[PDB]
Amino acid sequence: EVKKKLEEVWKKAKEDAGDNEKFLELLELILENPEILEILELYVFINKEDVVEKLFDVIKKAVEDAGDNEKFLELLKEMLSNPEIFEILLEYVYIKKEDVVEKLFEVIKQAVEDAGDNPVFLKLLKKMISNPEIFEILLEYVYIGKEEVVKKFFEVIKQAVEDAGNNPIFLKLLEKIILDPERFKKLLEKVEVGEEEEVKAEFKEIKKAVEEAGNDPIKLKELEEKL
Amino acid sequence: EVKKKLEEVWKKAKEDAGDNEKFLELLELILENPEILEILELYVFINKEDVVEKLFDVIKKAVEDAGDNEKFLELLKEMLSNPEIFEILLEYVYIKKEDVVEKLFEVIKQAVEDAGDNPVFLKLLKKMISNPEIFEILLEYVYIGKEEVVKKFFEVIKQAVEDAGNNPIFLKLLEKIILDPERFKKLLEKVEVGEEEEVKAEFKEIKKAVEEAGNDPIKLKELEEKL
Amino acid sequence: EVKKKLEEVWKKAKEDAGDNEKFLELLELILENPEILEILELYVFINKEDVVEKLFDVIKKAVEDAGDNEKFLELLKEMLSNPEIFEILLEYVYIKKEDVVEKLFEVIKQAVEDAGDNPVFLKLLKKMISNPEIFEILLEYVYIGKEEVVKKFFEVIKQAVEDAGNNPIFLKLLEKIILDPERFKKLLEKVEVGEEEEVKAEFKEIKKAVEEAGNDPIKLKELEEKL
Repeated sequence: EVKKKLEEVWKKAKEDAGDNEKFLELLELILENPEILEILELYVFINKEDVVEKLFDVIKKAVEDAGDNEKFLELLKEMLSNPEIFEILLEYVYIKKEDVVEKLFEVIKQAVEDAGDNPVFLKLLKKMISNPEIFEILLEYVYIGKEEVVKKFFEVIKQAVEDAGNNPIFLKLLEKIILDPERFKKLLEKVEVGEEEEVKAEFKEIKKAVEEAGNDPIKLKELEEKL
Repeated sequence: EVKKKLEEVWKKAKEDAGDNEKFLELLELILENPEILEILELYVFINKEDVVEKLFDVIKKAVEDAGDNEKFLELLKEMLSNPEIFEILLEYVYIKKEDVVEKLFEVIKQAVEDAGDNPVFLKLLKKMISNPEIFEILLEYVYIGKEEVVKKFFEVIKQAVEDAGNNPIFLKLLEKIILDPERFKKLLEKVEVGEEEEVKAEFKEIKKAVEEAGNDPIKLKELEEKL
Repeated sequence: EVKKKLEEVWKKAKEDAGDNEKFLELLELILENPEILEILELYVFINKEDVVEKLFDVIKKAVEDAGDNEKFLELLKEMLSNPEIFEILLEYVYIKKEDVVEKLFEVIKQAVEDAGDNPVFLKLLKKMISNPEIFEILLEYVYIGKEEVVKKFFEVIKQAVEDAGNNPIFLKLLEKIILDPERFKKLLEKVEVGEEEEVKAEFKEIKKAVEEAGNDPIKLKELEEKL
């Protein structure tokens, strides 16, 4: 029965959307992934199916909204390929929060449109929206309504990447600071209270420390220890 | 020399078992996996070979006992593909505990026969028998002789999956509770003392809490924090 | 622009080194790996390129020095395939420490030449030089000048593998002791002070404990707990 339920859901949304080539090529990535296909098969035996049918429509209305934004489509492929990110979306549809997901799906599109050929910020964007704890935190900040603070933190990160002097040492350190979910929420907390410039005041502090030690790999190891 | 020793072990057990197609198709999965083939090559230079020869016979007598139980053969492929599970088996043969492995190999077959088209319990079964710490705990409970408590815990989990109301939130929470090896042994400890119904009394407590909060993703985050 | 910068760097070093087949077949492994190719693309947008150009010359002068040492070329493939090891090398070139990398690249070649058909020590060598924390510690010990203590620890490990009696239990325990970066530096600290024989005195202590418990999987679990 589970094989018939899924292939019906496949042929249904496939036939209903033929003009959307970006959703057709993305739906097959979902089927070819045995880990996330295993989630769909467990969700039809659990008598959801509509939860899977609603998640397809959210991403179908997502690839249609962005349209020919290729730097956002590859994000969705990285997100929908992650079995935990794909499953926390299915759990944000059984809870009936398809709107909270759609909002977050668009604030990252705005960060991509604002990126403007900044592949270092794109890698940081992929790296945090693929972390289950960070991705849940971003959804939990949008359901409350504090959606612009996510845009505000995304901008402070985008500007901190530019305020690096092309120094790969500080960019790697900036990665290890924001990816840690404990420090990620602390920086979101300071942006939500108004310290959007004081959080940046510490990024310059760390960048100055990187340039102070500089070409000494031992002097830099202590800086990574000082966190 | 190591290449000749292995291909001799290959052609030996291959020729001695031709009527067993399930062991022939499974032996090639072992050879095609470079990680676990690297374990076999280190075990012939270490002058075991018989340890590898005895492990093949255990799984050969395992695919023969289950026979055409396809829901158990895919388990063995998931277990024998894991390089740490495959290696902790080779270490339970040098210790001369090929019997303790055979018992555990059959209690999971009984959980599969008792499953009866319950793919959610099959995913939980794969998820815990692939954890090295959990797999060692299951072997260590059988060597003592307490083998039915493993069957007893497997049944309480199988029934807790059914006692979910098709709620994907509680099934994901039930997964994160039993996969943690520290909580896994605590639930095995309470089943070994007789509290087979009191452990279930807490599963209803958590399921009631899931339905209490329900469609609120913030109210559910605290429930996952209350562990 | 980033696509043109890289293919220029590719065709440059490719044309300048045609007699070195080992560097040509290794350079294509770097390009075929999307994770580490993503690092190179972020390093040309960051206006390095020379950092990538210098890293290629370090490994080109590495495959040329070792020559037809196949047991060292497969090491470099395992190291250069790791996206974090490959990136911590790019950060040891922007710091202008291409010499500290070249030294460590040769002390592992000496451990391979001294290995002499000891595949258990080769697996331990791959396992620790692929750990980012351990690999950074090995670089940080060479930049100071304490390079022979790395050779000294590599020899004590190579001899501890032989002093195992072909016991797979103690070899797995010896693996879990040295791979832990906290214990890895403690053993390097005791070798740097002169206790090259006292660290070995504890390896016999653990091996004697393995043979004492022996064929009891419960008595051995406590030994792994006693760390």
